[PDB]
Amino acid sequence: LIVTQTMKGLDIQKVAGTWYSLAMAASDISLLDAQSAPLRVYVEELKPTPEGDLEILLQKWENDECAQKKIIAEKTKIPAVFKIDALNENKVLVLDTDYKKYLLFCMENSAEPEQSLVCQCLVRTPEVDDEALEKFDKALKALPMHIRLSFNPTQLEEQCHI
Ligand SMILES: CCCCCCCCCCCC
Repeated sequence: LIVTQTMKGLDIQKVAGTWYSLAMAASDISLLDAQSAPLRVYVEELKPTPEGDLEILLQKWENDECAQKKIIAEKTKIPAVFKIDALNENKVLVLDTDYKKYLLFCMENSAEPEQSLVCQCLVRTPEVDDEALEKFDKALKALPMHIRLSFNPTQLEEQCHI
């Protein structure tokens, strides 16, 4: 109940493949602040299952290394919303995608909204896609975002973005 965009007609099987987290933004600086921040996740691959869940492979700096992660987000009745499993009732919404060049997703908590929201602009290749960043930046003005990170091709090709 804070992300007012959601993609109609999502073919979740088609968003499979490798992805780059070109940009990311959050509702609070603490979430994207340092390399070991909570929602500073770098996405590598998206893996839908035949039943319809979504397996995410990502990287995240943690105990001071760059560690791979495996996260699986489960199907709901709304084709563009998935539930990741943790202590908290946390939700993934696919905002938009042409399957071939970009995907915009946000990641909010059930809990308290301005305390939750993180969004990313995924692109298929290590290239700065301006119109991808246009749609990401325009889906995001209707949100209360306070920190915006953005990465360049050289960082897009290195573990944890340098
Ligand atoms: C540590 C919990 C955050 C991981 C969430 C990753 C969400 C990426 C899914 C992209 C949706 C198509």
